[PDB]
Amino acid sequence: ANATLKPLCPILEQMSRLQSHSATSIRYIDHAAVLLHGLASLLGLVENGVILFVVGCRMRQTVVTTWVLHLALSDLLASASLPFFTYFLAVGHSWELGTTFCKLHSSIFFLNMFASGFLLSAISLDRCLQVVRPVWAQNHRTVAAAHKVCLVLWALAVLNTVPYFVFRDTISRLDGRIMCYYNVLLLNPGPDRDATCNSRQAALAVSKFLLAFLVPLAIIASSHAAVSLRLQHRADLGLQHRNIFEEKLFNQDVDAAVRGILRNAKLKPVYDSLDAVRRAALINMVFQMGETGVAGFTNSLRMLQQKRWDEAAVNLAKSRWYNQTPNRAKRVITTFRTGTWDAYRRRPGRFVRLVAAVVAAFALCWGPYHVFSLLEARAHANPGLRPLVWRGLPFVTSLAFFNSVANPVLYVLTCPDMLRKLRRSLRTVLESVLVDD
Ligand SMILES: CCCCC[C@@](C)(O)/C=C/[C@H]1C(=O)C[C@H](O)[C@@H]1C/C=C\CCCC(=O)O
Ligand code: NA
Repeated sequence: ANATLKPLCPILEQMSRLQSHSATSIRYIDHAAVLLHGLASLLGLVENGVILFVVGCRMRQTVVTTWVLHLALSDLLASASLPFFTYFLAVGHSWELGTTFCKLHSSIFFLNMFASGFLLSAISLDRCLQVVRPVWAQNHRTVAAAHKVCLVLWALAVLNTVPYFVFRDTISRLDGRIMCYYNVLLLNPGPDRDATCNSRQAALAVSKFLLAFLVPLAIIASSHAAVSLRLQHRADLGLQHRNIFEEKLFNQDVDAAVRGILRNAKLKPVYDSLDAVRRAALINMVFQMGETGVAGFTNSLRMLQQKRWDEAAVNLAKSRWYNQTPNRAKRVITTFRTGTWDAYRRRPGRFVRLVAAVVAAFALCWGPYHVFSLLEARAHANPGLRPLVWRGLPFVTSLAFFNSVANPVLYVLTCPDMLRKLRRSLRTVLESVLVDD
């Protein structure tokens, strides 16, 4: 800037010397694109806003809803960076908002990329453990954990975007335009700049393609294949006369706990004074909070041994165990009350249409982006690709942004419960005016 020089890579040094029009500082404005992205910015913000409200405040909080919630939060952040990308187009393709903002704005785009990929993998593996490890799932699939998993994924997402925040720099074009783009040589360049430019620009493109696209889709496909075969296998068994009403990761070792239950003085008589059905609900508690924890329930165990079911339930509903993970505790409590196994219904899964649509959208929108970015890495050696990447790369990036505008629509189209609770709240907002204004 102020009598400072910086070494640039051939790709950017050429993008800098690219003469738009004829060396005259006059900027052409594609008014069509500006309105498109600007409208997109509006839609994306409003759409993911209402989705966060419906799922968040007007919907029964489950584990699956927790994935959709974070997935729409990322799309909201993308929708929030999109306005600044429209200004970049209105100015005439130039970054006029200092250097430090060129990093944050860009990182936001990459943050939603890693986050969306990680969450979709989590949704897949969740659906897989739901089918392949039913016993372990009904004792540990709690919305509390789902929330904790999302935070770890966000931290991992914020971590893989750190490199992109660092190497984002503002490069001045000859047009008077200011670019906001990679600056591989911004810090500790190598004695062989041609190597560092090729090396780093290729490492970023591949790691991004693996962690944020290839691996997610691999996990997604693998998970889908595993559940598909298990359901094929479960259907075969059901059509046989095997309906009598019946440690390693994601375990299911019943014999192990029964030997610890009988080894505990407080639990042995309660486990002996129980029918077959209520003995299983007691083992489920041990799986969830251990024998040391279930033994803490001094007054409530007394009720179970004495067949005082309804009275025991009141006590458990007052416990922290019920007030932190109610769904799994309600399952165990009611099982003691009724003495049947209906609470563990295990009816078919929901949100299959939703998860399928979002995965398809994720694949089509981010697929093209990663294709051109890798060509960019290969275009260092092969200059013939550079002009194709120059013009073709900005279009695939706008595609990725529009994914955050389509996901909210896919949510509603493929889930009646979603559209239904949106209308009811949309009517309450249009029904207070009518009655006794
Ligand atoms: C982070 C994406 C949203 C930010 C957009 C913005 C303001 O950085 C403007 C960028 C443009 C330039 O500065 C030159 C170049 O034409 C570039 C447009 C083409 C692709 C976008 C980057 C893709 C990647 O990082 O792999
Ligand atoms: Na997303």
